[PDB]
Amino acid sequence: DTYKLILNGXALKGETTTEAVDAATAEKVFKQYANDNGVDGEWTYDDATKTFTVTE
Repeated sequence: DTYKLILNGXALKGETTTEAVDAATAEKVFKQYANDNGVDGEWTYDDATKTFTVTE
């Protein structure tokens, strides 16, 4: 299924997606995406909409 990540670094905000087999596998992809783009901090997950957020 399609999973979504909403990043908030502060000034820079964005949204990416990933096609993953389960929520844990999307989470791993998103965690390394966030780190590679300078956003590190507070995570959330909305199971009903397959949506993660990470906020600096």
